[PDB]
Amino acid sequence: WEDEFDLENAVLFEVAWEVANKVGGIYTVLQTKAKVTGDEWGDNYFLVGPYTEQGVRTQVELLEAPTPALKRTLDSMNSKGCKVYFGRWLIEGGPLVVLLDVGASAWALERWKGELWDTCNIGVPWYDREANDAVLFGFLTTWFLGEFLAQSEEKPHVVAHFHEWLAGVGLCLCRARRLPVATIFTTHATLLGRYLCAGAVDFYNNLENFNVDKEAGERQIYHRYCMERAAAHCAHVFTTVSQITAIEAQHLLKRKPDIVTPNGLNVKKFEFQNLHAQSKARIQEFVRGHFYGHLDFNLDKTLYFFIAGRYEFSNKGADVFLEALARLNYLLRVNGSEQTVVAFFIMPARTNNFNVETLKGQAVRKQLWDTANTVKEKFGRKLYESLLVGSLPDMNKMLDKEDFTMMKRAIFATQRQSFPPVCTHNMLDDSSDPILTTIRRIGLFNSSADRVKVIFHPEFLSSTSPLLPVDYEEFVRGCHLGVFPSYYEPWGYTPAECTVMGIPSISTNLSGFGCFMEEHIADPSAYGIYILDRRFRSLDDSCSQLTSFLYSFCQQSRRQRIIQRNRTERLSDLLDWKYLGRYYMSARHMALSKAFPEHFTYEP
Amino acid sequence: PEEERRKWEEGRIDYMGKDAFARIQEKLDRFL
Repeated sequence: WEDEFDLENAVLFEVAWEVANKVGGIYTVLQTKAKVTGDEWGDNYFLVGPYTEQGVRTQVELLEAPTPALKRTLDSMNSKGCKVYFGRWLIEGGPLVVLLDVGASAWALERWKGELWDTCNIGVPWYDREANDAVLFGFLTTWFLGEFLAQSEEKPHVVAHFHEWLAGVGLCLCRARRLPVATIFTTHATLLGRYLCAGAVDFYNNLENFNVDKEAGERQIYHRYCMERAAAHCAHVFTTVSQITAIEAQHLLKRKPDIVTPNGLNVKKFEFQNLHAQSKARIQEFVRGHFYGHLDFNLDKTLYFFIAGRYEFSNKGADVFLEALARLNYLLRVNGSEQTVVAFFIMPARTNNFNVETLKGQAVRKQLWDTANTVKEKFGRKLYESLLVGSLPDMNKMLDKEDFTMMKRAIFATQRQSFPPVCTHNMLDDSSDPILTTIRRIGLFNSSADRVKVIFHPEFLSSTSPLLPVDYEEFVRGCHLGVFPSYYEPWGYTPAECTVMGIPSISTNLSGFGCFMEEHIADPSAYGIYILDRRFRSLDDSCSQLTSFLYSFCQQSRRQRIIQRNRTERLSDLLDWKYLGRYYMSARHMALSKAFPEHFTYEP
Repeated sequence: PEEERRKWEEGRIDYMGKDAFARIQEKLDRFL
């Protein structure tokens, strides 16, 4: 937005446990949003966070505060028993960060807990180190905000935006001290949602039939749920990153969010067909190496699907992907479609080292490539010489005995009897792995009859990997489709990266990204986004619909695939922070309107 | 009357008992 709003003396503090502390996905959200928030708030934008030695040592450049009230606040809090650091976060925008050492202020924790009893009726056990750190951080942030307001010679308007339950106890304390502060609360994931969905008792179907206190008591996380609910209740403005998480919060936190604030990206033109061509060529080389001695299928009609992210079988919907892969294999075999589908499972697991068959295949492909280049180069040299002389070359003589010997060595190298391995690594738990168990149960063994090959790479893609020395970026640029049929995904960062990169993707309406694209696009499938109806369908129906999506993608021609990919490359403008920051702007404006109705007015 | 705060420690909390969230909301709303 380009709204005309008053922020002349207003100051914004964005409180988050992940500021200069990468312990989740909110770190990238804050890092990317810092630029667009700075371009609007100037030097009145601060990022409260926790003090970590590693984070400061690698990311924070300690500075001297720029306003006298800020020096007075830091000095008072440092001489009153705490240790507070002021610095600049070394990212785009270089936002000023107010880091707090929670451990150095632990000596008051007991007394502070008493305060939490006297205002909020919230108690925390001693053994919850994470919750006690949250309490310390919240008390430190509240004290910082109060001291900053006290030391200001002219009292400004403070907007405190707390992220997640870790930072929300500060919101509870701020609302319990009548501080002139506009408090916003953003939940990037409801706390009980992960545990309830992990129970596999139809989390989304029974959202209105849950006993939140009973479930928390079963999980022994009642204090955490209570403090997040208090943060959501007390906030002037309650926002969420998605509509599905908004429903989760309406039914679990018992408050309907005021705005939904989707996560965005710093899209930077990371065209899209040169990179796709190069990455597809490298993926083809990897597939040639892996399937050496079994390359009986056309590689010009091979489609590369992929799924990535954290290795959560049920949550990421990898079981649905595998079942749909088996059904699609049957569909391709029965219909005689000469299409081949190579499905990559890039999901890190606990692995020992690289498989012997996979390394041997890569070495065999390298040897074949070297042999082919050598023979081709000397053939071209002899051909050029013959053409210069003016004679039509005789191919029965342009190969000397050395070429035949080395080609025979290559042919003997390619000889192989076993089938290509499903997994490229040695899994420490072959029996305990859900992906391998499902693959061996459904019958996808990379045989010649199978039209669907499966490659499970249980490690992060890096350029230092001997197998496939390309990062996640460049690897998935060369894939045709990304399938993310997730069940519990509050926003979904892998599908969003995939869409920004220009690759058509399959998401669900139970993910935040899927809901976002569903509500922002008239016909998502035209643009390359396929949304599964996982919220109103049984899992068998979800697998059938995913199979239909995959078969429809396979039945597309090259022309339709290119057109769809062009539309997907168009789509990336929706996912930038330039468009998606207006939701945060609106949330801050409602917070200012609610906390200071006399000075600020908001028109929704 | 700090007996309930003793129960709040160590996770010995009766979720639907005396320390239910209704009283938490009441005390929050009173000082809001």
